[PDB]
Amino acid sequence: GSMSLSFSDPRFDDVKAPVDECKDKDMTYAAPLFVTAEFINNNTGEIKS
Amino acid sequence: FKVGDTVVYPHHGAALVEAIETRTIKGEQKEYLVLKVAQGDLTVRVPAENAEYVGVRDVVGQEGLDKVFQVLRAPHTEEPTNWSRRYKANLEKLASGDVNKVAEVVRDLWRRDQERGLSAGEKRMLAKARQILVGELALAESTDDAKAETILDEVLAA
Amino acid sequence: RMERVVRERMTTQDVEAITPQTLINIRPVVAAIKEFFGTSQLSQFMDQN
Repeated sequence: GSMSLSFSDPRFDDVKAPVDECKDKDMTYAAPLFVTAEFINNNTGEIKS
Repeated sequence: FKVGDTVVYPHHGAALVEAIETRTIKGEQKEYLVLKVAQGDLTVRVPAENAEYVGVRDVVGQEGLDKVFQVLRAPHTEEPTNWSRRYKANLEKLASGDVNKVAEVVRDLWRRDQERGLSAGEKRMLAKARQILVGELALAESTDDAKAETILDEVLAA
Repeated sequence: RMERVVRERMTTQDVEAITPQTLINIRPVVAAIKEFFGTSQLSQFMDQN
């Protein structure tokens, strides 16, 4: 109970490629996920966002 | 501490404070300071009370330059014969974050590899420590990383 | 799975040196999503006659 991590606030970017290009070049039509992680030390006291 | 001071923080080098935060916890208004670096793009909030405990430092002085220069020009340095003990030792030197210890590490590693070349693990050992040391001097004398690379190479040959 | 790995590494990792970049392993999430969309009973080729 000295260190805590809370990944929070899910966020989405723009699709890496349009549909037809993905279907032609065999790419999976996806988009990245970005999440604000936060690490906190209890004893000294910080947040690492 | 004031706003705008280019303050140094281990292991992440120098950083810019952005404001003195009054973010309360448990009804007690700690004077946090938000402090961001350029490499990791992360912002760190530290109380000014234990700021020296966590170890927010200021830029190394000019005499520090000639100090680690004397350490880098220091002769007589030898190491344990078994390279495993040697490595773990200078790995702890780099991990300690002590500029002096780090300097010993890089200089002796290069003294070994300038002789006959060394292992890829030791090459990466040299590379990381050289990068962080070059950054440190390039913000200490504001000499720039490329120029700090050139001067680090200058002083290795002696 | 990510949480398990994160906490194991956190315990092994030294304090005052680590960050969520050094804690989070994103292999498990990618592996799970891949094994779902591909290689699953409930993700079928769209029958489009």
